[PDB]
Amino acid sequence: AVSEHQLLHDKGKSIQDLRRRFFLHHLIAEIHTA
Repeated sequence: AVSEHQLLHDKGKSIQDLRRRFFLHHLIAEIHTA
């Protein structure tokens, strides 16, 4: 049920989810230049 401001309000699309794409990648994948 997308909303109106959405899209214009990108903040909400698969960004909160792109995060869950990193979810484990973040808590289990990230080395500041060794």
